Amino acid sequence: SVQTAATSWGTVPSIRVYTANNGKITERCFDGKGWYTGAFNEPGDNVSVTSWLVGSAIHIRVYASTGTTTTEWCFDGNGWTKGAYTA
Amino acid sequence: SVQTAATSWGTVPSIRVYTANNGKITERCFDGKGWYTGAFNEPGDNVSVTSWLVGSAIHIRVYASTGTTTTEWCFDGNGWTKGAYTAT
Amino acid sequence: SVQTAATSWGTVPSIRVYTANNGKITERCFDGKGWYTGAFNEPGDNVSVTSWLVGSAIHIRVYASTGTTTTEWCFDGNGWTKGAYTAT
Ligand SMILES: C[C@@H]1O[C@@H](O)[C@@H](O)[C@H](O)[C@@H]1O
Ligand SMILES: C[C@@H]1O[C@@H](O)[C@@H](O)[C@H](O)[C@@H]1O
Ligand SMILES: C[C@@H]1O[C@@H](O)[C@@H](O)[C@H](O)[C@@H]1O
Ligand SMILES: C[C@@H]1O[C@@H](O)[C@@H](O)[C@H](O)[C@@H]1O
Ligand SMILES: C[C@@H]1O[C@H](O)[C@@H](O)[C@H](O)[C@@H]1O
Ligand SMILES: C[C@@H]1O[C@H](O)[C@@H](O)[C@H](O)[C@@H]1O
Repeated sequence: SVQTAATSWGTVPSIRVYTANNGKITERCFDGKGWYTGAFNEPGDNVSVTSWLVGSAIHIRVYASTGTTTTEWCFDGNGWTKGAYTA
Repeated sequence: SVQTAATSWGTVPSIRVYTANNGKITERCFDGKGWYTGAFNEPGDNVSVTSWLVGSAIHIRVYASTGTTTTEWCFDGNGWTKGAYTAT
Repeated sequence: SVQTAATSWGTVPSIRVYTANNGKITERCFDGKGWYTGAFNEPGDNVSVTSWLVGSAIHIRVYASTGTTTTEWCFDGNGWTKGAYTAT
């Protein structure tokens, strides 16, 4: 059974949904029209997400877990990079 | 055994908690007094949730998963309807 | 295999991550300069979280599930106390 996590910002709105399926996490996006595929693609059997705005600029943190190892992924306006989070 | 998801809005606050137990997702609600049962009741083994405020009016999106099938459910003031969401 | 839940607030920015591991939930904290361990430490196999501001002060509700039993934990400025939440 697949496992998901969701966040949203604004009032249009913008929505991001992350799905862990047979060890891989992918991203689906909504910005007021239809759903499309996002840039996020990394390993994980489990996922959680949060987001915040600084003025009108979006920041997303994805917590991806394989066994007992959790990796933080960071969106800050220019692709995804690894964050400093440890357990 | 059971899996939950939670969202909140305003300063009172209002809270909604969704629980996947025994093949069904059910909803519990708080608006400043006690907890009561909500209208949401649909099939699922896994659940996630997000929400946004339009003035004082809440909008809720619930993502219900069984196997490789994820169904989006939509609250916009007048009950729950299925959404256009599909996976990659 | 571990399960996590996350919440954030403000422009510090502030983040809280909860991890369920072998029936225990722990908390890691970010407030602008490195991660540290937080006060929350209670039983659970499954975890969800939500939070809201009153002025600039954070309030957090953590939903900790062991089997079919869900307990709500409450932060309102000074330590964690059990909440009134029960399931359908
Ligand atoms: C906010 C961003 O929106 C699109 O650019 C996606 O491709 C990214 O992964 C991210 O979700
Ligand atoms: C808000 C911060 O963004 C990056 O600096 C990450 O490396 C940190 O772990 C944190 O998520
Ligand atoms: C908002 C608070 O921040 C720190 O004091 C943590 O130790 C608490 O558990 C709580 O997360
Ligand atoms: C916002 C409220 O805070 C405390 O009163 C809890 O006992 C309730 O369950 C609710 O979470
Ligand atoms: C915001 C709405 O509150 C109502 O009382 C509930 O019955 C709906 O399901 C929804 O949560
Ligand atoms: C915000 C949008 O609401 C619509 O009713 C849904 O069908 C879309 O999938 C999306 O959630």
